[PDB]
Amino acid sequence: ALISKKRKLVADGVFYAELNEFFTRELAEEGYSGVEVRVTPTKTEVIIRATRTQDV
Amino acid sequence: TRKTPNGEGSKTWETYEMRIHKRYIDLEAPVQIVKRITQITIEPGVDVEVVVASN
Amino acid sequence: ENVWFSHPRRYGKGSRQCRVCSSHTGLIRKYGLNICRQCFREKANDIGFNKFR
Amino acid sequence: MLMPKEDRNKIHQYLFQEGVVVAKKDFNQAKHEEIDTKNLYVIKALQSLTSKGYVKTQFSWQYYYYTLTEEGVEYLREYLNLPEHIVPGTYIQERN
Amino acid sequence: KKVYTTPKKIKHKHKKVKLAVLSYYKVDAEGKVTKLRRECSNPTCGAGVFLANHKDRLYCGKCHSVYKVNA
Amino acid sequence: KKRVFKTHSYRGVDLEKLLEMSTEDFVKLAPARVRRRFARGMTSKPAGFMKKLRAAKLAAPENEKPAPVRTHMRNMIIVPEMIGSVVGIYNGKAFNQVEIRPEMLGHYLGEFSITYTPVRHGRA
RNA sequence: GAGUGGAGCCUGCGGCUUAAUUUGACUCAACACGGGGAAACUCACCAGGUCCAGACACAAUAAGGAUUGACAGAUUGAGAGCUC
RNA sequence: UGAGGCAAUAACAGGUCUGUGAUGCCCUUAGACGUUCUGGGCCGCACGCGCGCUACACUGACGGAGCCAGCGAGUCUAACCUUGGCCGAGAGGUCUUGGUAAUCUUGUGAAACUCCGUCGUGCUGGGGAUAGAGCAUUGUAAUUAUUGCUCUUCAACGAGGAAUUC
Ligand SMILES: [Mg+2]
Ligand SMILES: [Mg+2]
Ligand SMILES: [Mg+2]
Ligand SMILES: [Mg+2]
Ligand SMILES: [Mg+2]
Ligand SMILES: [Mg+2]
Ligand SMILES: [Mg+2]
Ligand SMILES: [Mg+2]
Ligand SMILES: [Mg+2]
Ligand SMILES: [Mg+2]
Ligand SMILES: [Mg+2]
Ligand SMILES: [Mg+2]
Ligand SMILES: [Mg+2]
Ligand SMILES: [Mg+2]
Ligand SMILES: [Mg+2]
Ligand SMILES: [Mg+2]
Ligand SMILES: [Mg+2]
Ligand SMILES: [Mg+2]
Ligand SMILES: [Mg+2]
Ligand SMILES: [Mg+2]
Ligand SMILES: [Mg+2]
Ligand SMILES: [Mg+2]
Ligand SMILES: [Mg+2]
Ligand SMILES: [Mg+2]
Ligand SMILES: [Mg+2]
Ligand SMILES: [Mg+2]
Ligand SMILES: [Mg+2]
Ligand SMILES: [Mg+2]
Ligand SMILES: [Mg+2]
Ligand SMILES: [Mg+2]
Ligand SMILES: [Zn+2]
Ligand SMILES: [Zn+2]
Repeated sequence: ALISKKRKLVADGVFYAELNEFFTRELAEEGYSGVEVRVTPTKTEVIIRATRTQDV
Repeated sequence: TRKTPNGEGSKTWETYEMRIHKRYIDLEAPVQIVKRITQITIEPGVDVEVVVASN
Repeated sequence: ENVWFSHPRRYGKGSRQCRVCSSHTGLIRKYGLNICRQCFREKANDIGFNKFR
Repeated sequence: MLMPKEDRNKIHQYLFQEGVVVAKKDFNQAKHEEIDTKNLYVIKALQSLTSKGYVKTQFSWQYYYYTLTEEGVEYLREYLNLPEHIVPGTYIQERN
Repeated sequence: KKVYTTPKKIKHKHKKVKLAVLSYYKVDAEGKVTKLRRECSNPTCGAGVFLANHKDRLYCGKCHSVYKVNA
Repeated sequence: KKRVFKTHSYRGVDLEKLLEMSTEDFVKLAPARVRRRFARGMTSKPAGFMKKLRAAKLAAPENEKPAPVRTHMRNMIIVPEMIGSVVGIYNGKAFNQVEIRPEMLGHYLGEFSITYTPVRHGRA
């Protein structure tokens, strides 16, 4: 760890930019529609907002 | 950045900005309330940080 | 094993690339983001860089 | 490609275990996280496994996302001989 | 574009000879066997691998090149 | 006569001392750019180049130049240990034979091989 | 109004030159433009040397070995078994 | 209110396959148009065109001294921004130091500029091209001189035709 705050917040947005991609490829036939990433203690949570969750 | 992928045109420059707002609050309390007040009050996208100490 | 297949890639334009495409040319390196200006505009949203003024 | 049966077995054992393999688009790495083999060995042995069915490939942002399938499961179940209904990431952990 | 030139002479490859090779080993009149050509004292070459016999040279090839015993 | 002319001086050192003074003692009396390049990098450089250079000048037909020794290192600096040898100083294509003289000391090889066919403007 | 156009260099473009002098663009809307400040890189050019990273199907060769590697030497710009 | 951001309908065979693991079609694919390594080249110079930088001085150059900004940016599984202390004419060096930053660099003690002197219109002390020699810094590498420094060398240019930018 240990990064600047600016560099951190940009870095998080790159983390978003890439994730949205990887899903926007991977889950095309499942009607993928966007992500959100929520940070907590314990975990790191990503919610796929897609229109066919039985195939995800 | 220049707007064009290539090189032609007028030299239209664009400019992108992202807004980083920082806030800090100080509190004195026990361990139970810090732990109670910090696990909850969770918010995606806001960065919460809790240190300790006087140095 | 083949001591014959590389030469200093520590610095200059060849050390790097663009985390989306590989382009060594036209790299935004600021904020340790390392995106070629052509993929920077195609992502600027998802990163959080917007257009106010 | 060309690689001893030792590094093939590191790839095949590992992949049968984890069911998913990851490899950054960068040959000339010599060893990649988690698999004690040449990077090039991984990508190529994978793409080999992929073109014959078995495992699907995905790319995005220089990083290659390898996904074992069910017929692929049959095959390293043969390559590692291990009995019918052997393993794969197809058991839903403890209670997670 | 331009296509082709050449002051001729094209490079070849390698051959890995032929040889029925491992006749090297000798069995006397029933049935004692004495090896021929000396083997390598490297822990990786469990003395099954032998050494090529040239001049001054005795060379361990399993050791894909490694090391230089000479007798 | 008596004075068989007199040898060259690099910067106050005649020929013979420079002949067996040692490289490190040479560059020590060399100027700015040289004592820098010789400072840095001291782990395998003019290696088998100097073992070929000397085995040529040994295998020499006596009272004659040694056989040329080609090399691509346009960047080598000229030291008394190479005075009098013939070097094929590559220039892009084809190695330019050049004789090392007691006055070319501490100049780079590449100043002794032209990388470009002058000019000739107009002409016909 | 302050200049450019004249001078010195800086820089791009043309032309020539060149082994190569990588290349797009030519009125405003090409020419300190391609984020284009190129020592390696970048690199597309030129003079040379390696490697396959030619998936997969079938056929062929082939456990009496299908193939791989290499010490020194020769060689090579080179401590590239490139080649021998 | 000053200044931007956004911005309909439609049009161009405008630019971009040289940003893309966006792509059709064509070419090529092992004596490679694939990739990499060595070296050179994009910098090559009779000369035309453009953007420019520095100047022709006296509302000035030089030397003391006065001394004032704002938008920035900065080092993890690393070597970024760097105060201070000595050493060094200088460039720089060296032992330390603070800062992942309204906290340290930094009050960024910037530069025009102000002030007291020197020079006195003389291509002059305006100008600094071209070159010689020595010293350093980046880097595996500095030769065709990456940059910096000292000394020396002391060009053209005495306000710029027709034209033309803002
Ligand atoms: Mg490489
Ligand atoms: Mg044998
Ligand atoms: Mg030539
Ligand atoms: Mg006028
Ligand atoms: Mg081209
Ligand atoms: Mg217009
Ligand atoms: Mg090259
Ligand atoms: Mg090789
Ligand atoms: Mg084939
Ligand atoms: Mg308003
Ligand atoms: Mg057209
Ligand atoms: Mg394009
Ligand atoms: Mg194409
Ligand atoms: Mg690009
Ligand atoms: Mg795209
Ligand atoms: Mg091609
Ligand atoms: Mg150019
Ligand atoms: Mg023009
Ligand atoms: Mg312009
Ligand atoms: Mg003054
Ligand atoms: Mg301030
Ligand atoms: Mg001194
Ligand atoms: Mg510290
Ligand atoms: Mg005058
Ligand atoms: Mg004068
Ligand atoms: Mg002056
Ligand atoms: Mg040079
Ligand atoms: Mg040149
Ligand atoms: Mg440079
Ligand atoms: Mg005027
Ligand atoms: Zn990009
Ligand atoms: Zn051995």
